[PDB]
Amino acid sequence: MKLNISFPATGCQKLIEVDDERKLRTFYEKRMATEVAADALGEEWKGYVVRISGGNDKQG
Amino acid sequence: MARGPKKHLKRVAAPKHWMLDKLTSVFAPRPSTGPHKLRECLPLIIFLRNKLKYALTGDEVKKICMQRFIKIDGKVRADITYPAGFMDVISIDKTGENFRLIYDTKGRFAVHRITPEEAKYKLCKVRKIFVGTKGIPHLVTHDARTIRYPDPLIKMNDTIQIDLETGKITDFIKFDTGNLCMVTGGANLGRIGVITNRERHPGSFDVVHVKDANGNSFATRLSNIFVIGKGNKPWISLPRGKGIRLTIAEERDKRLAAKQSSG
Amino acid sequence: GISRDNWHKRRKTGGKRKPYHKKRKYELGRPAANTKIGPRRIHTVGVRGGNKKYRALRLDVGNFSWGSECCTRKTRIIDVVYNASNNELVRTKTLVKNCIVLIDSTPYRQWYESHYALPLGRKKGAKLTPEEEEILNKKRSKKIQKKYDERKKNAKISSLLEEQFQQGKLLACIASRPGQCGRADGYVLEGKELEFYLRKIKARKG
RNA sequence: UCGCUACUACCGAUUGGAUGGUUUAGUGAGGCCCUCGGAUCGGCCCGCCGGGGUCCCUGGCGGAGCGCUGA
RNA sequence: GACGACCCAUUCGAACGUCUGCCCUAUCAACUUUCGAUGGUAGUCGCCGUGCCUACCAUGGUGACCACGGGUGACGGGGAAUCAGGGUUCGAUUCCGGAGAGGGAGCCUGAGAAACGGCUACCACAUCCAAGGAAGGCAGCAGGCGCGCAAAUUACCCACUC
RNA sequence: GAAACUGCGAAUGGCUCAUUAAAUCAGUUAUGGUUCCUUUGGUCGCUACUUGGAUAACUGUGGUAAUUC
Ligand SMILES: [Mg+2]
Ligand SMILES: [Mg+2]
Ligand SMILES: [Mg+2]
Ligand SMILES: [Mg+2]
Ligand SMILES: [Mg+2]
Ligand SMILES: [Mg+2]
Ligand SMILES: [Mg+2]
Ligand SMILES: [Mg+2]
Ligand SMILES: [Mg+2]
Ligand SMILES: [Mg+2]
Ligand SMILES: [Mg+2]
Ligand SMILES: [Mg+2]
Ligand SMILES: [Mg+2]
Ligand SMILES: [Mg+2]
Ligand SMILES: [Mg+2]
Ligand SMILES: [Mg+2]
Ligand SMILES: [Mg+2]
Ligand SMILES: [Mg+2]
Ligand SMILES: [Mg+2]
Ligand SMILES: [Mg+2]
Ligand SMILES: [Mg+2]
Ligand SMILES: [Mg+2]
Ligand SMILES: [Mg+2]
Ligand SMILES: [Mg+2]
Ligand SMILES: [Mg+2]
Ligand SMILES: [Mg+2]
Ligand SMILES: [Mg+2]
Ligand SMILES: [Mg+2]
Ligand SMILES: [Mg+2]
Ligand SMILES: [Mg+2]
Ligand SMILES: [Mg+2]
Ligand SMILES: [Mg+2]
Ligand SMILES: [Mg+2]
Ligand SMILES: [Mg+2]
Ligand SMILES: [Mg+2]
Ligand SMILES: [Mg+2]
Ligand SMILES: [Mg+2]
Ligand SMILES: [Mg+2]
Ligand SMILES: [Mg+2]
Ligand SMILES: [Mg+2]
Ligand SMILES: [Mg+2]
Ligand SMILES: [Mg+2]
Ligand SMILES: [Mg+2]
Ligand SMILES: [Mg+2]
Ligand SMILES: [Mg+2]
Ligand SMILES: [Mg+2]
Ligand SMILES: [Mg+2]
Ligand SMILES: [Mg+2]
Ligand SMILES: [Mg+2]
Repeated sequence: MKLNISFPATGCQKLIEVDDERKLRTFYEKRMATEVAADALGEEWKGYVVRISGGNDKQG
Repeated sequence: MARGPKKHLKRVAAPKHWMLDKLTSVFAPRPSTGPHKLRECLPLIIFLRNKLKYALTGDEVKKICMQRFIKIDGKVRADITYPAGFMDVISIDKTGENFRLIYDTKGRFAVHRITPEEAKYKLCKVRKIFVGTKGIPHLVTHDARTIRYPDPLIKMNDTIQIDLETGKITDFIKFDTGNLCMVTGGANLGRIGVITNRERHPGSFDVVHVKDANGNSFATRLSNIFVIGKGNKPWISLPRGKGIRLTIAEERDKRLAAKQSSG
Repeated sequence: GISRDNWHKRRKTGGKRKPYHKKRKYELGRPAANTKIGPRRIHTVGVRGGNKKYRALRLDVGNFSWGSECCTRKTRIIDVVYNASNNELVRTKTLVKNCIVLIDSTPYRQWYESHYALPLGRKKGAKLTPEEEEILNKKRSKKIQKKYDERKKNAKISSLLEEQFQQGKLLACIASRPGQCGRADGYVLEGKELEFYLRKIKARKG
């Protein structure tokens, strides 16, 4: 699964793609409107916390 | 289906006194909702192209009416299917002519030009009387008008002469035995004569008699009498031949003698 | 839905009729309100031609009137005792028209006292002394007989009524469909209706 | 009467076949009503900053009960 | 002047109700009822009258003047063909009334719908697929298959009536 | 002045005759037992020099083979 990251501050976004499910466990078994740290996303996100805002399914 | 109100009117089913042809096309103008009943009205479109010949097709009526030329009781009507009716006074300023809708004696409307010092008042027939809130007495005429504070002697079936810039009734004729009357329903349509009688069958359609200027008498229903004069003296002007309803054996003779086959 | 059509049921002769059309909307049914007692819960429904219509569930207060004295006061509703059509509405305390209820009767006491300067159903003379006697006896001398003798020869509350205030609960009859006006109003029992319903309650239950 | 050839309907082992409608008993999708439920989103109550005035009122950032209240 | 708005009237209606009026059948003579059938009292519900529906009570209502059941290649009427006088047969069909959008059912929105050129579900059909899913209703106008003795072009245009 | 929010209309019109025999329908009457968009006429007096937050079109990133998603 890919991600659609957004930054409401300056108004920009980027569709990133990951495959190592290791960096995906931060989301699994969670709901919408919850917040979570992106520390497991990579070295570039350290003090980064982001809110899950929904998405699409397989089949859309 | 019918689940709501209809809005078209078929040419055959239209009223007869509109004197419409048969082979133009399937529909007829279908007068819009107004103060006059659907069978008793005459839409403005039928008055300008079938009678006065001013226009030729529906669009010409629409672009005559849009320029704000036509006035129905002082006000300026822009709806071409507006339901004009008995005692309404069309005024065409740009020409300087006026008309009064009155039944001709064959039982249909006809053009009847009136003097502009007359087209300032119209008659109405009283339909209801009631005391509103706080004790104010009201009035309802045949064309839906509501007059507040009328004189406390005007009652049902009477006639009242109003003005077109104020309402505010001026004179009133009282329904009783001896006054003039014009008849506005059924077989005797457009006849005139003194009332001369009224029988009263309680709970059903009281009957009224009349008597022409030639002895001819003809009953009617009371809900079809319309007083237009104090007695033998009609207030409003009258069409030629004055509701006398001559028989066909007389209509033939006048046609032959006048030999009205040309001009 | 549910419907109030005539055509679903058979004619004088006992013969069936075959269905004439699908159920129309103007034959509409909708379910019962079943007003209980409790804190207010009024819903609304849209009926033919706009025209809000307030359905009432869980009512508590009623604008009851006292015909002889021309009084009428918003009063708490205590209970239902007798239902003249079906009895299992008093077992479940549903509050419909021409029910029979017990109300609180306090504001009528207050009005009667303050108007006639007299006591209604009391127990003793100890509780009336610390307060509320400052209202029964006054500064007044002019007024205090100039009008309060006009209030004498008239304070003759009936025995059947007077016996009720000693408990503070009055028998009343609903005169409004709660399920269509949201309100539960009515009047308080007088005269011979009182004897009727006293007999009926004592007869059936208990 | 018996015998020939054509045609028409009848009874009938099969307890014929199909089709459609009735109907007791049992299950019963979906909407409406009611009694609950409460994902989630707000506002007012405590700091720092900017405006007024004598610490309060506004606007914003953050956090403590998130207390209460609304949908 | 345009717009909006409470209530009253008026208009276009709509809804319910009164009297009289129907083709064939006795190889249909008794029917109707706690699964409301006729009536009374009080309510529920509904836009209002009403067994319309619930609770208690009474035992009623219809029939040889044809009830009730069955059949109709039965949608009703204005009308059509023939016709000395009387009649017989026809009326799917351009005007008026009713009913229905494959069959049954439920509802949203609205002044107005139990609406299908609206939505939801079952029944019967049928289309697309990456087999996860999605989509449908010509008894509107043309057109096609089928059915049958039996019925026209997948044209043009809002100029006329509205 | 495209688009888009808002209002209105889409319940008329057209097509067919399966159902349906006191039903539908016709003439006759009644709503004093009801509702009524619209039109027509009445009715309009027990921070104010003007309040609140939040959406579409538009910009930008998207998912499914597929749809007026
Ligand atoms: Mg139609
Ligand atoms: Mg329909
Ligand atoms: Mg019109
Ligand atoms: Mg309304
Ligand atoms: Mg043989
Ligand atoms: Mg044989
Ligand atoms: Mg046989
Ligand atoms: Mg069988
Ligand atoms: Mg079965
Ligand atoms: Mg069941
Ligand atoms: Mg369910
Ligand atoms: Mg259910
Ligand atoms: Mg609740
Ligand atoms: Mg709650
Ligand atoms: Mg009864
Ligand atoms: Mg009743
Ligand atoms: Mg019997
Ligand atoms: Mg008998
Ligand atoms: Mg029968
Ligand atoms: Mg026939
Ligand atoms: Mg048939
Ligand atoms: Mg003949
Ligand atoms: Mg016909
Ligand atoms: Mg046929
Ligand atoms: Mg045809
Ligand atoms: Mg028709
Ligand atoms: Mg009719
Ligand atoms: Mg078909
Ligand atoms: Mg609407
Ligand atoms: Mg439908
Ligand atoms: Mg349609
Ligand atoms: Mg659809
Ligand atoms: Mg579907
Ligand atoms: Mg279609
Ligand atoms: Mg076709
Ligand atoms: Mg062939
Ligand atoms: Mg042929
Ligand atoms: Mg063929
Ligand atoms: Mg045109
Ligand atoms: Mg729009
Ligand atoms: Mg609309
Ligand atoms: Mg049917
Ligand atoms: Mg029958
Ligand atoms: Mg039958
Ligand atoms: Mg009848
Ligand atoms: Mg009729
Ligand atoms: Mg009738
Ligand atoms: Mg409009
Ligand atoms: Mg107005």
